[PDB]
Amino acid sequence: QLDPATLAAFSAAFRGELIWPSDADYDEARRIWNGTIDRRPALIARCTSTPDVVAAVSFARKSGLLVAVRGGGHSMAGHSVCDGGIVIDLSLMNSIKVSRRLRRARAQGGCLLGAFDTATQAHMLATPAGVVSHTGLGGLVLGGGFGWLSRKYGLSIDNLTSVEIVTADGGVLTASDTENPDLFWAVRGGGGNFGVVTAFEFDLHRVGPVRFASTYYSLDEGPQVIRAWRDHMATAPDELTWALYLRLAPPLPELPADMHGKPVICAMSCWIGDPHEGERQLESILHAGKPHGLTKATLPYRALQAYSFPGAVVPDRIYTKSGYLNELSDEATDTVLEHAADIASPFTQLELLYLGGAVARVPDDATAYPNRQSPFVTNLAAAWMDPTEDARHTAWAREGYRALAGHLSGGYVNFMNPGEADRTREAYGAAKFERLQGVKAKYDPTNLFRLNQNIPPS
Amino acid sequence: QLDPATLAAFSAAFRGELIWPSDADYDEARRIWNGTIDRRPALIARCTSTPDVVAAVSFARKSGLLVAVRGGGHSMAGHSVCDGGIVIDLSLMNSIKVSRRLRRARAQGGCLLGAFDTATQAHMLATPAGVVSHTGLGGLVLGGGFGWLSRKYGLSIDNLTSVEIVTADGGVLTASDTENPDLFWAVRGGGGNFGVVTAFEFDLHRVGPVRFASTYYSLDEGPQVIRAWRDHMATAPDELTWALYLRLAPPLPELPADMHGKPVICAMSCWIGDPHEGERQLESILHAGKPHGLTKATLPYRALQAYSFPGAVVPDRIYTKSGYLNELSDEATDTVLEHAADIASPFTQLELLYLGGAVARVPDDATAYPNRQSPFVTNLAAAWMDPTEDARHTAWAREGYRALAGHLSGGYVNFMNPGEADRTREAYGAAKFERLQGVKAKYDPTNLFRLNQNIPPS
Ligand SMILES: Cc1cc2nc3c(=O)[nH]c(=O)nc-3n(C[C@H](O)[C@H](O)[C@H](O)COP(=O)(O)OP(=O)(O)OC[C@H]3O[C@@H](n4cnc5c(N)ncnc54)[C@H](O)[C@@H]3O)c2cc1C
Ligand SMILES: Cc1cc2nc3c(=O)[nH]c(=O)nc-3n(C[C@H](O)[C@H](O)[C@H](O)COP(=O)(O)OP(=O)(O)OC[C@H]3O[C@@H](n4cnc5c(N)ncnc54)[C@H](O)[C@@H]3O)c2cc1C
Repeated sequence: QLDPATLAAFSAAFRGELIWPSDADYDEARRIWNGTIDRRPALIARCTSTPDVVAAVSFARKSGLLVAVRGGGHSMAGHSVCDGGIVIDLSLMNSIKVSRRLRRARAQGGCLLGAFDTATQAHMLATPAGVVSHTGLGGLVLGGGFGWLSRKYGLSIDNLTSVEIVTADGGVLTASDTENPDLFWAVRGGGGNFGVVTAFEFDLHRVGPVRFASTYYSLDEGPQVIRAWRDHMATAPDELTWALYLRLAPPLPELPADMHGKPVICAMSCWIGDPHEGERQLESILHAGKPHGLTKATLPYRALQAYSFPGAVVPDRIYTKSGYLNELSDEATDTVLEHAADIASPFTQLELLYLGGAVARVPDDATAYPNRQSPFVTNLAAAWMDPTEDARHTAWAREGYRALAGHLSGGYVNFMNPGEADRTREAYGAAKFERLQGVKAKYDPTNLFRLNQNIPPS
Repeated sequence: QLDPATLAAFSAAFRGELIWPSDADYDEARRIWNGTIDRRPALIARCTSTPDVVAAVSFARKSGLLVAVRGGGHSMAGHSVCDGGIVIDLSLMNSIKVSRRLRRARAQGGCLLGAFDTATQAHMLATPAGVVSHTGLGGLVLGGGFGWLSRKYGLSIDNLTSVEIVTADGGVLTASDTENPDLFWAVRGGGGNFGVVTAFEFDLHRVGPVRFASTYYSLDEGPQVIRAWRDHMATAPDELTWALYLRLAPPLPELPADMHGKPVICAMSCWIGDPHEGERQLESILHAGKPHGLTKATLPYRALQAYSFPGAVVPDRIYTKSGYLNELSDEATDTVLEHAADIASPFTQLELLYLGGAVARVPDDATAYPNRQSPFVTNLAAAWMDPTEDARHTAWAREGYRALAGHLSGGYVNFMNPGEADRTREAYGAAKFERLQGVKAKYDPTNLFRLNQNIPPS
């Protein structure tokens, strides 16, 4: 229960919608993508402008409310909703200005990935983002952000030119390489720790149709497939991106009915470049084993962005255990294959991704993002429906992570699960963490923004 | 030049951006998708809320500025920009609230399709719209709106449940089957004639993966393909959509270099339903001639929405000629095939679409959309780059339209070119045209919204 004059003051400054536990659209506004997170915020504040976030940030500050900030609500830690505090919901701020002469896009802090790519591709432009269209932009970009364009153009933070950000004291700041450049260093990898970002500006690149391929390998050929992949990507051009999603086979018509719901290697690849070059390049790598249900297409980039994932089903409940690898040993290959063979839910994926390329040529200390030079990412992403099966699906992800343990180092802040608050120092490393603390003490000394992979101040 | 006091009164109420002919955002804010129209407005008002629209409408009224409304800027007639007046520019009003429980979407008047179907596909939901993702939702819906889901679920207006609309006197209204139902009839097919729809509400349907195929046929086999298409669609189930676009083959690696830049039939089809049923159904319609550059895939609906068109090139300049057909005789099939062989630009398409289905089971008088009972639509959509070549490409579409004339009737308002103001009555028919003037006399008696397929009051 809140001081009547202070809410009266907040709401006086707010143009958006307030949702209270007793209102209609409360239960749905407070659900987030990770259905295992069931929290009841004291107030959801769906902001509609930079001034509204200013109002919300200050209200929460002297009311003492715990502050959750919501972009697209895809936090695998469930950070975008709180019990008993305030949700600063940016989901209605999803505008995107795109300048065709500038190759520039100014996007609001609540954009969904697909809204951004729709607007940029109106001029055949694009910049790197994640692969699932309904991910929010805010949480992905603030943690680094990678997808199909990353090997050629870098992380999302590698194409960020500025932010407009609301700091914990209510102020509005511009952060670029020429304005508040400590802050601009922290936001490019340091999550929500330093204020609410209400507008990202990106440099955009011209991306026409990309030649794309998706196929399925039996586990029989599991070794030959993954060893071919790790060897090829060691020397592959930036233009080739190639990923492995180990999963139960989706019951799609392009695959024989006999493999349906059997573990497979789903391999997806594309070529950011001339599709004829992609046609030869992709087929050079498509046949490490016998490809089942081969799909080959020249897609607009926006269609590439909307393709993931085969079967297009939205899981209710989630658990992710992820890490980086400097090299994928044949013993690490045998253990990913033995754990894949025991996947139970039809929505679970053991993803093996190769980064590197443009991401690894950016100097390490340029941004807050860690482990640029570790080129493998592995994500044991459990995803199911039935709440009574929670234990066994998280047990699957826990035990795949443990059996890989020492091969793994660091960690992507945006793949952390709710029980991994203590991974923050080891994900960044002592050096980056300790500089991030220096920025935290300066811009958020009270730690008003602590629902995130949080860096305490000092 | 305008009144300092009411300018100041408008500025005071307006929370958006203003763009003057001296502002750095002017040249690009005033360009729309049809490059052929070059118009310099006195003021571009980039609204951010409904009261913002209330202020820009009243200001134009008091000052007598000709009002253009812009949603997505895709007006084939050029209606979203004006010389010397004010643009009410909705492109920043892009937010979409999607309720999973209700299968309901609320979309602001400036949404693009790609943001809309990103928003709904986060819950495996969808409702019909166009086939190109950067088209604005506002103008498309107010004209009816058809796309991949239309034969199964009807027009975009067949799923609209209410609109929030700002009328010429500055008042804000709700129009539905329950509230001002005369107006709710008029906006469903009558364009921007009755005010600025600041919010569209829709019923959504569950649309999982959809089996999809695109392929190309030589004009050698043009006659049998198009006859099989017209014979099959007369009997096809609603779940089968099948469209033909005659064009120059794009230089894509799936096609033999021999066909690049040569006139072909690009056939695209999909099954809204079980993909295993869909594979059998698309496969039964794929071989009326030898299919080349064949792409088959099981896509998330958002990926289907993002696919058109193969090559993904945005044309600078467009001119279109379009009409309906109750029947596609062999004399017309000939005429279509011969004019397609004369296509000179690599972005020009001769579109032959089959509607019908759920579109044609809505009683004619239920909305303002005309010609549900005509299942065929053909659109000669010339699109090029060179401004010194305008006559050539405009000539191609005029003379193709006129070589079909007697087969063509009515005309989709959303496909009219800047010279076709006269076609408003033939497109609606006399009965609908007279009923719409009746509504126009009530809600826009001064014809303040006249930059549309305009319906004069009385
Ligand atoms: C299905 C799925 C696919 C994914 N694919 C990819 C992928 O391809 N690549 C990749 O790199 N990651 C990917 N991710 C991870 C994604 O980057 C993170 O989950 C991200 O944090 C989600 O962003 P969000 O704002 O939508 O989530 P939220 O839960 O709304 O926010 C996450 C965190 O960011 C903070 N935050 C969000 N917006 C702002 C803002 N505007 N200002 C300040 N702080 C903010 C929140 O406070 C919170 O701590 C994926 C996640 C999912 C669930
Ligand atoms: C590449 C392309 C693909 C297309 N594909 C399809 C398709 O598959 N199916 C189909 O049916 N049509 C299709 N169209 C046509 C489309 O429906 C129309 O061009 C439509 O006008 C697009 O709306 P818009 O808001 O983007 O256009 P705008 O230029 O922004 O607006 C067009 C008209 O609508 C009015 N208007 C716009 N928004 C509002 C509003 N909120 N309130 C009141 N009036 C408003 C404007 O004043 C103007 O009169 C396509 C067009 C293009 C260019």
